[PDB]
Amino acid sequence: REIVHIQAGQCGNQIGAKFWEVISDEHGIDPTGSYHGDSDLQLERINVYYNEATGNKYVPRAILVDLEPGTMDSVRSGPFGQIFRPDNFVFGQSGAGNNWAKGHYTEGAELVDSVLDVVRKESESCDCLQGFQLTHSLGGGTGSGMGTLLISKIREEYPDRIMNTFSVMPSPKVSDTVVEPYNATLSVHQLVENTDETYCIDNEALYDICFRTLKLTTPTYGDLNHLVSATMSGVTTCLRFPGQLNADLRKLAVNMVPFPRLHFFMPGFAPLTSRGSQQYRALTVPELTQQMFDSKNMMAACDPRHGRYLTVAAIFRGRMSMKEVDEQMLNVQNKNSSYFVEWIPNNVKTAVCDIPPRGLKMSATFIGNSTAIQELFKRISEQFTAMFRRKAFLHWYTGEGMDEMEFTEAESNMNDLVSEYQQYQDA
Amino acid sequence: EKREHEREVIQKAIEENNNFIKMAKEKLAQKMESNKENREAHLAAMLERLQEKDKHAEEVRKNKELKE
Ligand SMILES: Nc1nc2c(ncn2[C@@H]2O[C@H](COP(=O)(O)OP(=O)(O)O)[C@@H](O)[C@H]2O)c(=O)[nH]1
Ligand SMILES: COc1ccc2c(c1)NC(=O)CN2c1nc(Cl)nc2ccc(F)cc12
Ligand SMILES: [Mg+2]
Repeated sequence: REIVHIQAGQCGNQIGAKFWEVISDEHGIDPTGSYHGDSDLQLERINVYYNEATGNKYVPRAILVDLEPGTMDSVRSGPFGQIFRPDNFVFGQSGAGNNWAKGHYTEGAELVDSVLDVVRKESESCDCLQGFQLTHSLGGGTGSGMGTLLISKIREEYPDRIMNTFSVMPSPKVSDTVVEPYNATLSVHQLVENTDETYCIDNEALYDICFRTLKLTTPTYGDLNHLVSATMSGVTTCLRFPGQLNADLRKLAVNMVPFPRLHFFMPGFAPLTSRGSQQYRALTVPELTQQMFDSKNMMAACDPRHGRYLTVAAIFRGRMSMKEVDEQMLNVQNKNSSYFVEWIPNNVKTAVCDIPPRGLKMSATFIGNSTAIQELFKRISEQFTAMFRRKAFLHWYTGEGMDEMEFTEAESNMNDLVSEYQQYQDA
Repeated sequence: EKREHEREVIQKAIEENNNFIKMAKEKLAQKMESNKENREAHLAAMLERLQEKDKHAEEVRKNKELKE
């Protein structure tokens, strides 16, 4: 069951690149593609993410896409840059100028077919293709506008494969330009329709976690992206490693998504760590469990106590008692049973994998489908209409073909989405 | 339907980039043409009266020949 990875634009390629570093280290694959690991657990499911090349080398099933040659050249120059199959670098030259319209309708249109061709070559190699996972941000133009255009086209060619994204939410605390709320509202409309699973990586939550909890006074994208690679390794654990679960994207979607549009997950991680500095006490299973449910460990700036958990998946990494995991997990439910819906019995599921991630002896990754994610979609809807009620900055988009109407629809679909999350917070 | 829309938006951005080069090109030619006529019309007015001055210097000299 192969997965096809796609990373698009400045942000999607920078986090895209860290993911492949991180998990290439966990599977003992080095920057040349040669395996040098200890456990067989590292290669039993290597094919989910890697293609096996002649000479028994491993090549990520990764398609790298940008409207600009900038970041993508930095990937090729990066530590694992040589691991990526070079034919899979697809890129224009004009850039997308942080403009959703250029990504989706003008500039991205030129380039999308060439991306769809590399996607096709990869899919055909595939034995049983589960689907796709995309890394992008919603606040610029390539990953946001072109990214969702790809997602639309992939779903037309492969209507019955799973579509998974890692979508970075914009935030005034980490913002390139003032049109990010416009770009993200337009994308969120796309995502509600055309993905099975999206992980809401909020840059607001990454920022606070960097500032308040890691005490980083002035956090770079590299600090934010350390958090993003930790969560990304986490949520993909039960797909890359052998365990009792041995999950795939579809079973994941079936059990997490009770209603098709409510497929926006809050990720969470524990222990929160800051790059380089390693602390030396491992956590106790009770600590992982309290921290991982802690709002301070959520990667989407939502208060879980303001919503109800529709469903929950939790993944524990390291040598530890599955008895104490069972006990610590049963205890946080029955302590805070108010915050889980009664009408999906037994909606918290847990898995364990022996291999911990690099640097830590024990770790807990949290995947929550909480109705409190509406707080995110409200935050962005507020910034959206704060400008749109004055039609501010709109010309950047009417200049590339778009109509005011298209904004009213996207705005409207998102307010609908927030109403839908609100319906089940009372049910 | 979505692709029908996707090509209508890029057709609009072209339509409008074009209508804008058009109306500029035309606004220019209109201005450059109304300007040659105006400036000429003015230089013509100046001469017509500088020459009506020459006709009056004929009439004046032809009067002193009605002296002799
Ligand atoms: N967490 C994180 N966010 C990023 C990074 N780079 C860009 N962003 C966010 O993405 C938005 C800009 O979109 P970007 O991907 O750079 O534009 P694009 O190249 O056209 O896709 C901004 O709001 C940033 O906050 C990164 O490395 N890490
Ligand atoms: C809430 O009920 C379920 C939630 C999630 C899942 C599931 C049932 N059953 C399945 O087969 C797929 N699966 C999971 N999928 C993936 Cl990719 N990672 C996981 C990590 C931890 C975990 F506890 C479950 C999963
Ligand atoms: Mg940028």
